[PDB]
Amino acid sequence: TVAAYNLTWKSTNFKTILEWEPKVYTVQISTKSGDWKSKCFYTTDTECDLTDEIVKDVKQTYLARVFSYPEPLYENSPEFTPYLETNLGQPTIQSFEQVGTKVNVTVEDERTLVRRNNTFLSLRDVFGKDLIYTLYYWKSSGKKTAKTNTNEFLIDVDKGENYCFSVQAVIPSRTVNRKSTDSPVECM
Amino acid sequence: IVGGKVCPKGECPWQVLLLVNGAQLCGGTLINTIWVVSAAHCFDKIKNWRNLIAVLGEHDLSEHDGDEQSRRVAQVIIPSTYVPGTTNHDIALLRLHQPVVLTDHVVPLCLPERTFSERTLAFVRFSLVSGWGQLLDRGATALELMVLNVPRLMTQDCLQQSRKSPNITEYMFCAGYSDGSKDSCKGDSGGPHATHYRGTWYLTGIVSWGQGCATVGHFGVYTRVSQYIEWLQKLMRSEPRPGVLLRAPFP
Amino acid sequence: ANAFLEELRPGSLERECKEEQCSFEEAREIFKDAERTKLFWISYSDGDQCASSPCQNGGSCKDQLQSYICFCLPAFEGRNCETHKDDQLICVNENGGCEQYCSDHTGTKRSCRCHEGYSLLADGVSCTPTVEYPCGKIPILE
Ligand SMILES: COc1cc(CNc2ccc(C(=N)N)cc2)c(NS(C)(=O)=O)cc1OCc1ccccc1
Ligand SMILES: *[C@@H]1O[C@H](CO)[C@@H](O)[C@H](O)[C@H]1O
Ligand SMILES: *[C@@H]1O[C@@H](C)[C@@H](O)[C@@H](O)[C@@H]1O
Ligand SMILES: C[As](C)(=O)[O-]
Ligand SMILES: [Ca+2]
Ligand SMILES: [Ca+2]
Ligand SMILES: [Ca+2]
Ligand SMILES: [Ca+2]
Ligand SMILES: [Ca+2]
Ligand SMILES: [Ca+2]
Ligand SMILES: [Ca+2]
Ligand SMILES: [Ca+2]
Ligand SMILES: [Ca+2]
Repeated sequence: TVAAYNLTWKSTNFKTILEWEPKVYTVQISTKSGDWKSKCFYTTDTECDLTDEIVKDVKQTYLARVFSYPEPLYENSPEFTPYLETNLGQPTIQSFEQVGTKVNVTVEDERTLVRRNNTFLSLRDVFGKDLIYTLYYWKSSGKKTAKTNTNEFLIDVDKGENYCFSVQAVIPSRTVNRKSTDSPVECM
Repeated sequence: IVGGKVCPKGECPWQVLLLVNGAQLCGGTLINTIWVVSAAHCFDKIKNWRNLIAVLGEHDLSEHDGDEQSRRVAQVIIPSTYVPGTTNHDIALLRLHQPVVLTDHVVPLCLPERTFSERTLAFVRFSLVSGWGQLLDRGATALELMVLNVPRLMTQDCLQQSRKSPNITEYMFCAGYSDGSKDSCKGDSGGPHATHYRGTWYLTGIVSWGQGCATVGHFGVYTRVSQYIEWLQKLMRSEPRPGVLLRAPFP
Repeated sequence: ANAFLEELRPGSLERECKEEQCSFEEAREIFKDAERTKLFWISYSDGDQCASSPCQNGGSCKDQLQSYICFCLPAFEGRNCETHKDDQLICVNENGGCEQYCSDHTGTKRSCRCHEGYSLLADGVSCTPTVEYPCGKIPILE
C-alpha cells in the first residue's frame, strides 16, 4: 500500500470534490477543532465529493486526509476555506433592455451548492456586498467597463450603433481566485 | 496540569489519587468498584508494596470530607513486556482490597470495546486529562483536582509536528499543544485521558510521558488503552495471586 | 453556415451563429477584431458538457466551460449525484448511528450494543442505564 499524494481541492460555486493520486481509500474531513468525519468509504475512486460537509459552514477552514488500505497510511490535503477559495462559475447575461439612451444589462443570480431550508442559495445570497460584477462592452474600436454591486448594469449607449457585452463575477477582497471566467458574449 | 482549570468537585468522579507511605504518588482511573487503571511507571521505585493506597472521591487535598474513600491496593498488575525506566506499555491494573461504594462523587469511567475505541472514540478530537500534578514544568503540585481539554493527534502528525527521545509506538498516541501552553505533567502520570461520546465518557488514554511539560515543539503522550482492552478484561476475571506485584503476559 | 451566394450579404450574428452554426471565420467576419472574436468563440464553441446527462438520481446539471456541476437532491452526493446517502449505514460511518457499540454484519444491517450497566432501547440505537451509577455518567450533572 502507498499513501495518496498530490491531494487537490476542485471547487466551483461550492461544489467541492477532493481529488488525489495514484490511479482502496477512505476520506475524513474536519474543521481545526471539530471531530473527524469519514466520507467515501472504501472507495476505489481517487476523488471524493465533500460538498455536503463544507456547505454547512462555508466560512470555516476544513482539512481533509485520505486513508489508504490494500494506524493507516494517510496524507493530509491543503487547508480549505470555501468562501475564500471556491471558484466563481462562468456567469451568464440574463437580459439587456434598452430605454432610449440607456441600456440595462442584467446578470443572472446563479445558484450555488449551499443549501438553506428546501433551497439552494444564490451567489448573491452567500457573498452579499462581497461580490461585484464587471462588464466589458464595445460597439468603434475601444472597450469600456462598468462595475456593479448588484446584478445589474445601467449604461449609456450611442443611439443606432450595435453593442456587445460580457460579464465577470468578481470578489475584490480576494487574494486568489478573485475573478470568474468571462461570460458568453451577447450583442444587441 | 499546565494551563487547565480546577475540575469542579464531583465532575471528575473516576479520578483516583495513588499514595505510597501516605505521599502523593500518581493518578489513576476507576473502571468499576474494585479495579483501577494507572501507569506502570508509577511503580518503578516502590519498595513498600503493602503501603500503596488508592483514594476515591478526592478533590481538595487540604480538606477532608465524607466523599473520600480509601482502599489498600491488593494487587498491581503490569504487562510483562514493560521495562522500568522506559516508556512502552505504560499501563497497570490495580485490584483494590475492598470495593468502593458508588456515590455522586465516586463513579467508574467506562472501559470501551476495542473497535468502538479505535474506529470511533479515536476520532473525537478533544478529551479531558486530569490530576493533581505540577502546574508548571519546574513547579509544585496542585491542591485541587485540575482538568484540561486536549486535542488528539495521529502519530504521523505528532512526529511531523514535533522537534527532534523515546519513539511513539503503536501502544501510544499524542495529545495536546506544541505552543508550550497546555499539557498534563509528571505528577499527573497514570491519570485518565477521558473521551466524551454521545452522553458517555470512556477511558481512551493514560497520562504517560512527554518531553518536560508543555514544552514548545512537543505534545503529551498517553498509553493507547484500546490496545489493552482484552488484556485488562482477562485479568479482571482472574483469581487473586499471592504477592502484591504481578507481571502478566502481553499479548 | 454558408449557402449559395449568402456570403454576398454582410455578416449577421443572428442569421449565422444563432439561427445557424457559424464557423470561426464567419464569426471573425462578424466581430472583425481578434480579441473580440476569441471572447465570443471561447463560449460559442465550448459545447454543453451537460449533454451527456451526467447528473443522476434526479440531479440538475449546470454547464460550465469544459465541465459541469451537478446539483443533487437531499439524499444524494457525488460529482454526479451517484452516491446514496441512505446506503451508508455501516459502523465506520458515524458509529452506524449507534449510541454506544456498533457491529457491522455482511449482507444485513448493522446492530447496536451497549456497555454493561446499560440496555439497548426499542429504537435499536439508544442505551439506557440499568444501574444507579452507570459508568461514564457524572451524577451531579445528570
Ligand atoms: C514513562 O516515561 C516517562 C515519564 C516521565 C514522567 N511522566 C510524565 C507524564 C506526562 C508528561 C506530559 N504529558 N508532558 C510528562 C511526563 C518522564 N519525565 S520525568 C524524567 O520528569 O519523570 C519521562 C519519561 O520517559 C522518558 C523520557 C525521556 C526523555 C524525553 C521524554 C521522556
Ligand atoms: C457527460 O458529459 C460530460 C462532459 O464531457 C462527461 O465528462 C461525462 O463523463 C458524461 O457523462
Ligand atoms: C434541478 O435541481 C435538482 C436539485 C432537482 O431539484 C431537480 O428536480 C431540478 O430540475
Ligand atoms: C513526546 As514528542 C514525540 O512530541 O517529543
Ligand atoms: Ca480531600
Ligand atoms: Ca455565412
Ligand atoms: Ca448563412
Ligand atoms: Ca439560414
Ligand atoms: Ca432569429
Ligand atoms: Ca472570411
Ligand atoms: Ca459571412
Ligand atoms: Ca464567409
Ligand atoms: Ca460548456
